[PDB]
Amino acid sequence: MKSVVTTVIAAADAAGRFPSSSDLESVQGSIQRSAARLEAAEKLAGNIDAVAQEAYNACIQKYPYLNNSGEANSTDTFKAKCLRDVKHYMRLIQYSLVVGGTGPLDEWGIAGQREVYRALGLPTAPYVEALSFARNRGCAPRDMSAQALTEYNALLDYAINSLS
Amino acid sequence: MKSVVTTVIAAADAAGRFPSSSDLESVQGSIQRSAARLEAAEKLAGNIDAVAQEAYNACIQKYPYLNNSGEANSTDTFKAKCLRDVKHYMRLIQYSLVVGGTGPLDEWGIAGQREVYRALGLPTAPYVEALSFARNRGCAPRDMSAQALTEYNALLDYAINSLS
Amino acid sequence: MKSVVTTVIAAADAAGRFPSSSDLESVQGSIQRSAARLEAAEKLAGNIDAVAQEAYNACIQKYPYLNNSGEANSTDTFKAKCLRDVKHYMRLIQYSLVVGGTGPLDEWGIAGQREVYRALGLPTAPYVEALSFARNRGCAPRDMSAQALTEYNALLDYAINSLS
Amino acid sequence: MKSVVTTVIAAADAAGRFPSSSDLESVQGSIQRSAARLEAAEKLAGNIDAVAQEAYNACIQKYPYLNNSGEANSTDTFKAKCLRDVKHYMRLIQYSLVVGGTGPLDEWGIAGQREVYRALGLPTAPYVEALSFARNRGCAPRDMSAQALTEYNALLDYAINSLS
Amino acid sequence: MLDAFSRAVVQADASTSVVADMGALKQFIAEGNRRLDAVNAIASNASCMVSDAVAGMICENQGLIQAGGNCYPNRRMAACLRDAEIILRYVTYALLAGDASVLDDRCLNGLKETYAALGVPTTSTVRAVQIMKAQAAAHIKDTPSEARAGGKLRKMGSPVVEDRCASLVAEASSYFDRVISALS
Amino acid sequence: MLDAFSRAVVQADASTSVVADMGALKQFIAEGNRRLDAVNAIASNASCMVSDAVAGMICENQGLIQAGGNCYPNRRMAACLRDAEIILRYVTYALLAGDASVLDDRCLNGLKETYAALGVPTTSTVRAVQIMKAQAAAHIKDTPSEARAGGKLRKMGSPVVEDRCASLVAEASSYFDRVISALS
Amino acid sequence: MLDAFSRAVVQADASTSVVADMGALKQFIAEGNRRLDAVNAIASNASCMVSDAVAGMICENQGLIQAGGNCYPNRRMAACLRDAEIILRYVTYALLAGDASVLDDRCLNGLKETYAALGVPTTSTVRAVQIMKAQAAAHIKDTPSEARAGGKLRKMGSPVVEDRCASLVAEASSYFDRVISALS
Amino acid sequence: MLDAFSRAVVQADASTSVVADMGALKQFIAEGNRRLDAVNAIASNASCMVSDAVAGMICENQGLIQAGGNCYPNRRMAACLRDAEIILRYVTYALLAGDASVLDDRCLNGLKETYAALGVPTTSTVRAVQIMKAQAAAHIKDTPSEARAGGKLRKMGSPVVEDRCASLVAEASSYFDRVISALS
Ligand SMILES: *C(=C)C1=C(C)[C@@H](Cc2[nH]c(/C=C3N=C(/C=C4\NC(=O)[C@H](C)[C@H]4[C@@H](*)C)C(C)=C\3CCC(=O)O)c(CCC(=O)O)c2C)NC1=O
Ligand SMILES: *C(=C)C1=C(C)[C@@H](Cc2[nH]c(/C=C3N=C(/C=C4\NC(=O)[C@H](C)[C@H]4[C@@H](*)C)C(C)=C\3CCC(=O)O)c(CCC(=O)O)c2C)NC1=O
Ligand SMILES: *C(=C)C1=C(C)[C@@H](Cc2[nH]c(/C=C3N=C(/C=C4\NC(=O)[C@H](C)[C@H]4[C@@H](*)C)C(C)=C\3CCC(=O)O)c(CCC(=O)O)c2C)NC1=O
Ligand SMILES: *C(=C)C1=C(C)[C@@H](Cc2[nH]c(/C=C3N=C(/C=C4\NC(=O)[C@H](C)[C@H]4[C@@H](*)C)C(C)=C\3CCC(=O)O)c(CCC(=O)O)c2C)NC1=O
Ligand SMILES: *[C@@H](C)[C@H]1/C(=C/C2=NC(=C\c3[nH]c(C[C@H]4NC(=O)C(C=C)=C4C)c(C)c3CCC(=O)O)/C(CCC(=O)O)=C2C)NC(=O)[C@@H]1C
Ligand SMILES: *[C@@H](C)[C@H]1/C(=C/C2=NC(=C\c3[nH]c(C[C@H]4NC(=O)C(C=C)=C4C)c(C)c3CCC(=O)O)/C(CCC(=O)O)=C2C)NC(=O)[C@@H]1C
Ligand SMILES: *[C@@H](C)[C@H]1/C(=C/C2=NC(=C\c3[nH]c(C[C@H]4NC(=O)C(C=C)=C4C)c(C)c3CCC(=O)O)/C(CCC(=O)O)=C2C)NC(=O)[C@@H]1C
Ligand SMILES: *[C@H](C)[C@H]1/C(=C/C2=NC(=C\c3[nH]c(C[C@H]4NC(=O)C(C=C)=C4C)c(C)c3CCC(=O)O)/C(CCC(=O)O)=C2C)NC(=O)[C@@H]1C
Ligand SMILES: *[C@H](C)[C@H]1/C(=C/C2=NC(=C\c3[nH]c(C[C@H]4NC(=O)C(C=C)=C4C)c(C)c3CCC(=O)O)/C(CCC(=O)O)=C2C)NC(=O)[C@@H]1C
Ligand SMILES: *[C@H](C)[C@H]1/C(=C/C2=NC(=C\c3[nH]c(C[C@H]4NC(=O)C(C=C)=C4C)c(C)c3CCC(=O)O)/C(CCC(=O)O)=C2C)NC(=O)[C@@H]1C
Ligand SMILES: *[C@H](C)[C@H]1/C(=C/C2=NC(=C\c3[nH]c(C[C@H]4NC(=O)C(C=C)=C4C)c(C)c3CCC(=O)O)/C(CCC(=O)O)=C2C)NC(=O)[C@@H]1C
Ligand SMILES: *[C@H](C)[C@H]1/C(=C/C2=NC(=C\c3[nH]c(C[C@H]4NC(=O)C(C=C)=C4C)c(C)c3CCC(=O)O)/C(CCC(=O)O)=C2C)NC(=O)[C@@H]1C
Ligand SMILES: *[C@H](C)[C@H]1/C(=C/C2=NC(=C\c3[nH]c(C[C@H]4NC(=O)C(C=C)=C4C)c(C)c3CCC(=O)O)/C(CCC(=O)O)=C2C)NC(=O)[C@@H]1C
Ligand SMILES: *[C@H](C)[C@H]1/C(=C/C2=NC(=C\c3[nH]c(C[C@H]4NC(=O)C(C=C)=C4C)c(C)c3CCC(=O)O)/C(CCC(=O)O)=C2C)NC(=O)[C@@H]1C
Repeated sequence: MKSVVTTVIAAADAAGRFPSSSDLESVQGSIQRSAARLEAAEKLAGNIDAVAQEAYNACIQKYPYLNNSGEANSTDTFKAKCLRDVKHYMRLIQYSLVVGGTGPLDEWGIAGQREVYRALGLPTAPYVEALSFARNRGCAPRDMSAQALTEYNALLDYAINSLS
Repeated sequence: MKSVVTTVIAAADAAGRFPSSSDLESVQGSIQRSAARLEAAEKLAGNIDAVAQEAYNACIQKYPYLNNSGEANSTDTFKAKCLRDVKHYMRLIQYSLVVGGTGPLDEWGIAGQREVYRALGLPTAPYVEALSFARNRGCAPRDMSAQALTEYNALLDYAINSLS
Repeated sequence: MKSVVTTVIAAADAAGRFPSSSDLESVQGSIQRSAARLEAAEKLAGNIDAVAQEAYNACIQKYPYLNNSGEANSTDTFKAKCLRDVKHYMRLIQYSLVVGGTGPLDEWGIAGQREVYRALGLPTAPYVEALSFARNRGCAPRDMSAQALTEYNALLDYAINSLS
Repeated sequence: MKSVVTTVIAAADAAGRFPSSSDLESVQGSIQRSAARLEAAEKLAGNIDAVAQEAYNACIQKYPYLNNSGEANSTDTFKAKCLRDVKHYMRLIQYSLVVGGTGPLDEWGIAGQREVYRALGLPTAPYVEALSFARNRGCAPRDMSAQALTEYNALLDYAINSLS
Repeated sequence: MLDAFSRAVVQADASTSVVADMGALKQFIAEGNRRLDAVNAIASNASCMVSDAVAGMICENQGLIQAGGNCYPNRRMAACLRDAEIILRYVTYALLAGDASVLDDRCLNGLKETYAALGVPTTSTVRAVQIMKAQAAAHIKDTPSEARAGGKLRKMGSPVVEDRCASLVAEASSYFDRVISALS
Repeated sequence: MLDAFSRAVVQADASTSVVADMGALKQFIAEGNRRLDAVNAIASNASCMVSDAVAGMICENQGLIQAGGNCYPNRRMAACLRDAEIILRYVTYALLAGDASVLDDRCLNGLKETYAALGVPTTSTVRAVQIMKAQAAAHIKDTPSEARAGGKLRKMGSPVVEDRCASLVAEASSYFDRVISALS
Repeated sequence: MLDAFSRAVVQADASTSVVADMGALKQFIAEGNRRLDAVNAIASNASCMVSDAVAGMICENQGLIQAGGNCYPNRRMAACLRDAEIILRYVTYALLAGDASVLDDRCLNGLKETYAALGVPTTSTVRAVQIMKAQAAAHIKDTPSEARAGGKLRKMGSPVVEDRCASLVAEASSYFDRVISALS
Repeated sequence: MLDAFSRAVVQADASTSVVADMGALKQFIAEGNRRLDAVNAIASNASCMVSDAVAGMICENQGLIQAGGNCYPNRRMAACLRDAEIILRYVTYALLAGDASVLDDRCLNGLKETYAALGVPTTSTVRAVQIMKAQAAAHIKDTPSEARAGGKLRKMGSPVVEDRCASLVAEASSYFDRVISALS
């Protein structure tokens, strides 16, 4: 699972090296940056249902056709699963903020996603709109410090780009 | 050449990835740590001849037999070259402090060194001794800050270990 | 283990061949040359202690600094192990004389040797000097025939070269 | 071209080795054995037409059907090339005696022979019969020394085996 | 590959000298956080940039999507989008390292040859790259126009300074220019 | 592999929950500099450690260097010195990550079985590991003795606290113990 | 692989002793020319041996060449022929070396398991090796019968002695026995 | 590769005729023991020859160990020592074989263009080879000076004749000259 430290460790192992100067430096960056992304991680943990709800709302508002007969938001099951999905991505982003690398989102969110949505005729635009709404939504210092919002937003764009 | 940023870029490229979270964080480490190693690097640059002179002096003192006829410190040419060699290592170390990775020392100092000394019958222990003297020599705050000294000593230990 | 016959069998096997003309011929060479190397082998077998003792003696006389505190010939244990080591090389030469190939020397002496001496901080010059002494010591017909001595010397140079 | 010396050289080169004890011993094998095989090569050089002629004769007298219309010895051109073929093998055998390895016969005679003879519908039994006659024909010391004849026979049997 | 600092060391090694002037390097450190925002701004909007740039290349030259055009059929179009993203990705490596060597060595080397062999048109590629050049500047300065972005407009929200990281803009643009140069 | 953080992430995902216990992690952070020192302390002394330990293993059991001994002849001695270094290397990886997975996965998995096939003595390997465990503890606490080191003594010069990083020493030791538990 | 001499060396090294008794070694040398003749005798008639031995295995067991038999159809017959030759080849290597290790390490190691997975009948394999063993012995003594050979009879013309290389016949036979032994 | 004998065979096969002249091959055999001494003389002193030749190449051209020099830094010095040894090794192969083809095919072919692509200096390469040519001649004649060897002097102890193997010395030199011709 990719983080600052697993990345320098994997590269060191590939060359049969002990951790050296640049490996310790790298991890000090993870030390430096942890406050910002853990603040984001804690804020997101405390408020994930609300954040996910309003992103979900926004994507259905953008695309009301999803509510039409036989479309992907048309039943109670489907509505519940769509919100769950939005939540999944946000929880995986909470994980990535904790880890300090895209690892959790890479492995449990992005990998396989396009296959899954293809197989089930799930349009990807509503996913992108849910995440884009959440990306444009936060502001500092109301929601979190500016550097914490930077981390939050960076992982949202990373998720967005993975679908784009 | 191995540095913080070249290591994460190479890992990124290998997986076809844009720079992401953990990559930027790593470089923030390089940012936080530069003052230390650049302080050491600056001090080393200004005093490299005196620093290498006394390391060289210390290794010859450990092994006076080097002075006997036909030994590796026995002539004016050999003497000048032995001092030069110590200074080469110290300069590669200054380079490696500037870079914040062992790159310059790996590629321009360590790579091939054992072949060369073996082929010319140059005993390795005087090299290790010069560097060990240098490693034990510094004290903070007298010589530089405690973190600068830490950076300085790690590169010396790194080079020592390459001959050990 | 490299000898005349295992070399040609390995070559034949790699090309899926029965032994042929050039293989029998090679082995005829082993037969012809055996008298000389077996002569040296027997001479060495009967007198290896004395042969190794004086070679060992010559390397310490060459490098008395080895007797200094902390150095590789400084204690009784260290001293026994260095003489032992000189006898190891000579016994592997004895083996190589019997086999008619550098096999025994290669696998049980040279392989890994530089790594061991580097890790233990054992200087290689004294090994080279004991073997060079041995190499320069013999003369024919006094110690054995000229052809026996040529075999004996060639394997000493082989061991010396492996350390240079 | 496979001989005693190229075989040991190729093995040394694959291991990045200077010539060593077993390589020189091998070439001594060539020195020792060359008298016998050069004696055979010289006898063959001087008498190859007569030796080929009778081997050729014997295979046709063994298989008269080859003289039938459409068959491989039925025309003057066919007759001339069949004799020529037998002389080819004998010449390559003469080359292999000189070289002291099967090289010449391997590369210039055996490689591809089955594909050729298959393509042109040439039966291999008459080839084998000509060579078998030649192999049973010699006797020592009438034709050459016993060891010269051993060398001669070994290459004939080598050819025979390659067609069997 | 090299970065900003090991590039300085390579220059010092040419005369076997120690690195004495760290002024340019201290500065690189001083603008460290800017560099990261600049990289973040490009990587975060990479997908929008690539599709917008390739689409722009095509809307200005319809021949690319007509019979015998190099963005016809679907797999040529896909290949092109891929190449535009590859190019941007290596530019982002160079901006992250402060040095063009990763770009020169792993991307541009033999690129002109490859394109020549495949009949990929130099002129159209250059224009795609030119658009990406324009985009990255705006994103580095954090002044993208709603006119070009519509609903896809992104603001990065970095601390604003008067020149809006002009020297980083120039450097990023020099990397794009290298690309174009390798094709010319 | 996992690190201390992705480990907590994995444990949370097992109930598809967000990570809420952010105390141990905050703690991990607050001692981040000590961890780096701890790693630096081992790596910088790795060669002295490895050779001292294997030599220590031998001086306690001369069987290893006699006829039929598993450190005889040279190439076996070299092989053992090599292995010692490998294990120390992975342990230091585990310490830097603050998680044992890299060690379990890339080093220990199938190690006992390998040694069984080769006839590499379990007792002796474990001893060498025990000696390095004691070495690592001393260097992390920055209290190595001149008695064990001689002229090769090294002082790290880290900011001293009273418990001399007792927690990290425990962690480091728990990784060497995973080695020992694996080999026996 | 080992040969007769390095086998002795391996045995001396087990007690880190010089090789003192060169009696068997001196005898090996004295019978060196014999050994070369015995290897020449087998290599020179290998094809006739292989074919006669496989055909004799078959004529004594017609089941091998009926439906369900392991020498049916053509490609199985070919594969068997090849195995007989491969076996004979490794036996000649051993005989030339004066040691079975090359035979052991490169041919017999895992042969049993390989045959068991493919369903190669051990009983029949054994018969083919037996015939080669009898053939080899007769060719080493240079006493093949016209009865078993017909128009394909060969004489080596080596210098005859009383026992007709009895010791080398027993050695050669012991390599064939090892083949058969490796099968269980 | 070819040897002195297969060289004759190739020449003969170019007119599909038997090798008829053997007297010259007989003379090769006659000096066979000599040739083995000549080879032993170079091989046994190879390390001393390479280090001494590369050192002399350097002491005559200091540019090589100064900034920008092709024996600077360490890895370049190590490469050069490696190349001198590789060249010496193929030269001894050629002398063992009595034919240049192994030197031509495996070492010299493509080498000039390899060095031009690296900027390995011709003048210094030639000089290194020149010194090894002078060394080789003296060791084959078994007359090396104390002046050039100091305490490293080695004497071979081979049976002395008046001309001290003049044709082998000439032949050895011709192979070194082949190297010099190839590279300049
Ligand atoms: C075809 C009819 C056609 C186009 C498609 C379009 C192509 C084009 N785009 C630009 C300039 C920019 N595009 C930008 C892209 C984005 N901005 C965002 O906020 C999102 C993340 C992203 C995707 C929409 C940006 C930032 C720019 C910079 C200019 C600006 O911000 O206004 C150009 C101009 C290129 C140049 O300046 O040379 C072109 C041609 N235009 C078309 O005609
Ligand atoms: C055989 C005669 C024999 C040994 C060899 C030796 C092995 C040994 N070593 C230790 C303990 C340590 N070794 C250390 C190593 C070093 N210290 C340094 O400063 C340098 C960098 C490095 C190389 C010499 C260290 C730090 C220790 C910790 C203890 C201390 O510092 O005093 C032990 C003890 C292991 C244990 O606890 O069981 C042994 C056995 N001893 C021999 O008898
Ligand atoms: C099936 C009908 C059937 C057979 C086929 C045949 C198989 C067989 N062969 C032998 C013994 C030998 N075969 C030899 C082979 C050769 N001798 C030669 O001169 C040429 C070069 C070569 C090929 C023909 C040799 C040398 C022997 C040894 C005996 C001898 O020489 O007289 C056996 C006997 C094996 C044994 O004793 O166990 C068998 C079964 N026999 C068949 O029944
Ligand atoms: C730099 C100051 C410098 C040198 C280094 C040195 C290089 C050099 N060496 C020779 C000649 C020989 N060197 C030989 C080597 C050896 N002799 C031995 O006994 C041992 C085994 C081995 C290593 C020391 C030999 C045999 C010779 C031949 C001459 C001789 O008298 O023995 C030369 C001369 C080469 C030539 O003629 O072109 C040089 C330049 N000389 C330096 O100036
Ligand atoms: C040009 C690129 C921009 C711009 C950039 C500035 N950023 C400044 C400060 C700053 N940026 C960050 C985020 C960055 N640092 C990191 O460690 C990581 C990821 C791990 C990122 C993305 C930080 C932490 C800081 C420092 C704190 C702060 O200043 O708030 C900055 C001010 C410093 C300077 O002048 O160099 C600038 C100018 N600003 C612009 O005007 C354009 C749009
Ligand atoms: C059992 C194998 C045989 C047998 C063998 C004998 N061979 C004897 C001598 C001999 N053989 C060769 C040929 C061999 N040496 C080689 O170098 C090569 C190829 C490179 C081969 C094939 C030679 C050269 C010699 C020596 C001839 C000479 O005297 O110059 C031999 C007599 C010596 C002894 O008693 O050992 C024997 C007995 N003889 C047999 O009875 C069976 C059939
Ligand atoms: C020029 C190279 C030398 C020189 C050489 C001579 N060597 C002569 C004889 C000789 N050398 C060997 C050893 C050689 N044969 C082997 O089988 C092996 C290794 C397996 C080696 C190294 C032997 C066995 C012999 C023959 C016995 C003897 O002569 O003592 C020799 C005399 C024969 C001849 O004239 O060709 C010469 C001249 N002599 C010189 O003057 C320079 C220094
Ligand atoms: C800055 C002044 C912005 C702006 C911000 C507003 N946000 C408002 C409500 C709101 N925002 C969020 C998302 C936020 N909560 C989180 O936990 C996280 C990340 C973990 C984020 C980004 C939520 C869930 C809510 C509803 C509950 C709440 O009031 O916080 C808000 C109130 C009015 C509204 O709902 O829109 C404001 C003003 N608005 C602006 O105009 C600038 C651009
Ligand atoms: C701390 C109180 C130590 C201690 C320190 C002393 N160092 C002395 C002289 C000295 N040290 C160095 C190395 C230093 N200069 C550099 O440029 C760098 C790295 C770039 C380092 C580590 C040098 C070159 C010199 C001589 C010139 C000078 O004094 O500045 C020193 C003076 C007495 C002496 O030379 O030994 C002291 C006391 N000494 C201690 O006992 C504690 C452990
Ligand atoms: C030739 C005349 C030389 C020369 C030879 C001397 N050697 C002397 C003693 C000596 N040499 C050895 C090594 C030798 N013995 C072996 O068993 C083997 C190899 C298996 C070798 C090479 C030993 C062990 C000894 C001491 C016991 C002994 O005397 O045999 C010697 C006596 C004086 C001395 O010890 O130096 C001589 C004269 N000396 C020369 O000046 C020419 C060049
Ligand atoms: C030994 C007494 C044999 C035997 C031999 C006979 N060979 C006869 C003629 C003959 N043989 C050859 C082949 C021979 N010449 C060569 O140049 C070479 C190799 C280079 C070999 C093997 C030829 C070409 C000829 C015809 C010319 C000639 O006479 O030399 C021969 C004369 C009668 C006959 O031709 O059959 C004899 C007696 N015959 C035997 O019965 C024993 C076993
Ligand atoms: C040293 C304290 C031991 C000892 C060790 C030996 N190990 C030998 C071979 C060997 N070791 C390993 C494990 C190593 N390789 C890895 O890749 C990793 C982790 C990623 C580890 C720990 C392997 C796979 C092998 C076999 C291949 C090889 O040779 O490297 C060895 C040689 C055994 C032999 O061939 O005889 C030794 C001597 N031996 C000791 O006596 C102490 C207790
Ligand atoms: C003939 C006397 C047997 C017999 C033999 C068959 N063997 C078949 C396959 C086979 N055999 C081997 C072992 C062989 N390959 C080697 O590399 C070596 C030693 C280096 C040896 C001894 C292998 C590996 C294989 C499988 C690959 C292959 O097909 O060649 C075989 C074919 C079985 C099948 O595919 O059905 C046969 C028939 N069969 C007999 O009936 C007699 C007893
Ligand atoms: C020493 C006398 C020279 C010198 C030599 C250097 N050679 C360098 C690299 C190099 N050399 C070769 C040829 C070598 N490899 C082979 O396989 C064979 C024959 C089989 C030979 C002769 C190659 C292919 C290469 C490049 C690849 C590699 O390094 O393996 C070299 C390093 C060049 C660089 O990286 O800049 C040096 C310094 N240099 C000198 O100054 C003297 C004249």
